[PDB]
Amino acid sequence: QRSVAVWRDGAAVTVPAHQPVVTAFDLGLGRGDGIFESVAVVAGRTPHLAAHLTRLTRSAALLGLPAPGDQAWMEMVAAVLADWPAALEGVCRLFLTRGLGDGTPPTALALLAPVPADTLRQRAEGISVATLGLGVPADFRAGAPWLLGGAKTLSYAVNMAAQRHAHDLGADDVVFTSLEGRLLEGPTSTVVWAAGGTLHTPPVETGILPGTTQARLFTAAAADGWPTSVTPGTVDDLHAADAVWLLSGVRGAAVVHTVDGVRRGDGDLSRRVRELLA
Amino acid sequence: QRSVAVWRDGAAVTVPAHQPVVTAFDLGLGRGDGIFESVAVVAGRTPHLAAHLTRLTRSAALLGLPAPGDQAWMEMVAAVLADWPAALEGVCRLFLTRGLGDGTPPTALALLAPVPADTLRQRAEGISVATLGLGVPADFRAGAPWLLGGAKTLSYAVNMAAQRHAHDLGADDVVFTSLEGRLLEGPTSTVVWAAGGTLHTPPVETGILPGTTQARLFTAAAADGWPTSVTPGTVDDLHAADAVWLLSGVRGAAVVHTVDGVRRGDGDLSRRVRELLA
Ligand SMILES: Cc1ncc(COP(=O)(O)O)c(CN)c1O
Ligand SMILES: Cc1ncc(COP(=O)(O)O)c(CN)c1O
Ligand code: NA
Ligand code: NA
Ligand code: NA
Ligand code: NA
Repeated sequence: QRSVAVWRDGAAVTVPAHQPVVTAFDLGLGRGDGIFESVAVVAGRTPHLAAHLTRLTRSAALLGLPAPGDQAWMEMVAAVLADWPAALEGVCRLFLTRGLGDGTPPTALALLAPVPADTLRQRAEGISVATLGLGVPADFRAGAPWLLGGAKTLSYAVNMAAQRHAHDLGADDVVFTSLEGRLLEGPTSTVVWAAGGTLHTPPVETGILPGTTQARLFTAAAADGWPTSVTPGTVDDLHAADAVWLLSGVRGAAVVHTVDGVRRGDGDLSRRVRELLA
Repeated sequence: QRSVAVWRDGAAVTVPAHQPVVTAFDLGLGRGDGIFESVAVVAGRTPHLAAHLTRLTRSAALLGLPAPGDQAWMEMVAAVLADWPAALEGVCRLFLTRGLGDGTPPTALALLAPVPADTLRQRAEGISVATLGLGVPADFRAGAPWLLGGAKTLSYAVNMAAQRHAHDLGADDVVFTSLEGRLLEGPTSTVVWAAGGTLHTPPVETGILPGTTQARLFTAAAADGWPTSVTPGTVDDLHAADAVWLLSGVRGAAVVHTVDGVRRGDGDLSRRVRELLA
């Protein structure tokens, strides 16, 4: 079902999943002032844990958050995995909040639940997306560190609101665009498209999250002799592409069959992408 | 010290302030997916509670959050006020989160703590501000409801990050600006300035929060024969003004004596503003 472990006096303490763990005054709750990582649990193991802990360190640095370090997080992951069924794919989230303030200790915990059946169905059968503007110029966040570009924060209200807006239009998910129409990323995923025999993704300098699933695909692609590129694409690139995916550590590769109500095929390229991500 | 009440089976239940109240899976914590209000407690009373509950309803509507209604919130405010010292000014926050998801009940609670001594000192002695761009055009959010303009959400990571960036420059607080340099609002406050015998504030259509302290000042000003205006001002207006304040329900009227390192007087206008807010 569900498993939680909290960082308590330099140790991981298992607590029941329904038991409250955060007080009213925690800044992760009241201000969305914290960071997180979402780690896949597959056959009772965390195949990409280290990639996620490296990015956790970077997120914590951007928010000036003291981080308990890799050892602590592996102890918390171990605690929630203890009784986890290998046959049940899980999502293990790591939360690090400012706690009661800068000066008091940050709050660390791990929470593990099943990947929902609808998320597995999106991986199997793919998705529709709506393009929604963020209204920020593509070049703006590189000059505005207070906007927390490239950090994976607890402040995802907009990310969730964009998804519900999409759902209201009849789409599964979103691709965000800059003011000038440049592709950014999904609310919870990285955009990749195939065009001219090359795998493409938008540049990180635009203030998006550097996706671990997209990075591992590109590394694997390179080795398999599939050319890759960082490309400042637009919605035009998505319509024109041979294939479009949203990639994330939990959902995986979700082929985008529909962009703003415009149906699209994948050129039977999804299979090699899935093989490379395996 | 601190007081908390949680909405439990249609009643306000007092819990100790140090006691955890939110589980790991609460979307207010993991996604910053909720709304809040901050209510002043002055001589053991909530002088502007109704103004805050009206805006709570509007915030909840924008996020598609079922809200427990005014009666419930007054019961929760009553529960935390019960043993509160009248001599100690407080901040009573009301949190409404999506809870475990849309379909399961939203999480409601009230949390009361003292207004910190440094916040009272800012009210007494005023503040320095840094202007920081949001990089969104002034007209953009009115067309992009997924950006949650005009909603007061738990997703304030950027709001807090801007303040720490200001603190690093040697400023107390921030005024956000649009892409074209239009004044928006503070991370936690409303900008007002005095110019040509008129009290000015930026337009709400820019996607800012409609401030209850600024609204009550303007109503009072009107009655006292101080002209008021909604004005699409820029940073130039702040430098040029006779006086600049940041207004909020907790800090109150904080005279801004410094804008981007440029010291400024208030034309001895603060006293009439404070009298009108009394
Ligand atoms: C905003 C955002 N962008 C991209 C991603 C994809 O990253 P990953 O492939 O590491 O899961 C995520 C999920 N962490 C995300 O939340
Ligand atoms: C973003 C923002 N803007 C403005 C304000 C000022 O509103 P109020 O005067 O109602 O406290 C607040 C404080 N609620 C705020 O958080
Ligand atoms: Na997903
Ligand atoms: Na796959
Ligand atoms: Na304040
Ligand atoms: Na005053």
